[PDB]
Amino acid sequence: IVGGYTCGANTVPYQVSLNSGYHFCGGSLINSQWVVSAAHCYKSGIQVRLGEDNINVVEGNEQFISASKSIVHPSYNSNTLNNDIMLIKLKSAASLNSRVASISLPTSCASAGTQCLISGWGNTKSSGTSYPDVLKCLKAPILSDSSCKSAYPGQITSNMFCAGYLEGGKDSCQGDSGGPVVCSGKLQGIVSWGSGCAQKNKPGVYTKVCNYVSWIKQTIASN
Ligand SMILES: Cc1ccc(S(=O)(=O)N[C@@H](Cc2cccc(C(=N)N)c2)C(=O)N2CCCCC2)cc1
Ligand SMILES: [Ca+2]
Repeated sequence: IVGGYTCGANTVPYQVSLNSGYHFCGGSLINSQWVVSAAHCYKSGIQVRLGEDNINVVEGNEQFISASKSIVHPSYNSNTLNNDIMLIKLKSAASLNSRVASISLPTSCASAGTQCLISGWGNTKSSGTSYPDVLKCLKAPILSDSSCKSAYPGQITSNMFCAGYLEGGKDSCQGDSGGPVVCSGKLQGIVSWGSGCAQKNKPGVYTKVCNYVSWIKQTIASN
C-alpha cells in the first residue's frame, strides 16, 4: 500500500495472507471456510494465514490453514483481467474470534464517493520496493465511472471500478492483489490492477464484488 498507515494489530480481522513460503497475495475471509481473492493470485500449494499482523514473526493469534481447493472464475480473462475473482476453500474451518472474523458480502453496489478501507502487505513504494512486515491500511473513495474510463480508455469493464486518488501518492500496489476493499462493513472490491502504483491520473482498479454475489453463493453452496 503506498501512502497508507500501519493498521494496528488485528484491527482488520477479515484480512488474509496467501503464503507459499512467502506472502504473495491478500484475500478476505467471508465465512469460516471460504476466502475470496483475485484470480490472478492462483497458484498451487497455498497456505492461508489468518490473524496476521507482522507476517515475518509468530506473535500469537495466527491460524495457518491449507487451501483444499481454489476456484478461479470460469470466465477469468488473463489478458484483460476481467472476472478477476477466485474462491478458496480451507482444508478445515477457521476459529472465529475477535481477531479472525468474516466480512459481509454486499447487497447492492456502492456509489461513487463512498469511502472504503483497502489493506495489504504489498509494496509501499511508487518507485522502488519496500515490503512491510506489518499490515498497512489506506482510506480511499470510489471514483465515478466516467473518471475511471477517462483514466483507462477501453480497459474498464462493468466488473471493474476505480478507487483512490487522481493526484497520485496513495494507492494499492504489487502484493496487495486479492485483498479487501471494504465500504461500510461490506466487501465491495478486490485489489486487481493499475498502471504502476500511486501515479498521477492512474487510480487502482478493483473487481466489482456486487456483480458476483450470486455466483459466490451458488458456488459455495455446491462445494
Ligand atoms: C495487466 C497488467 C496491468 C498492469 C501491470 S503493472 O505492473 O502496471 N501494476 C501491477 C501492480 C499492481 C497490483 C495491484 C494494484 C495496483 C494498483 N496500482 N492499484 C498495482 C498490476 O496491476 N498487477 C496485476 C496484474 C498482475 C501483476 C500485478 C501489470 C499487468
Ligand atoms: Ca505473524
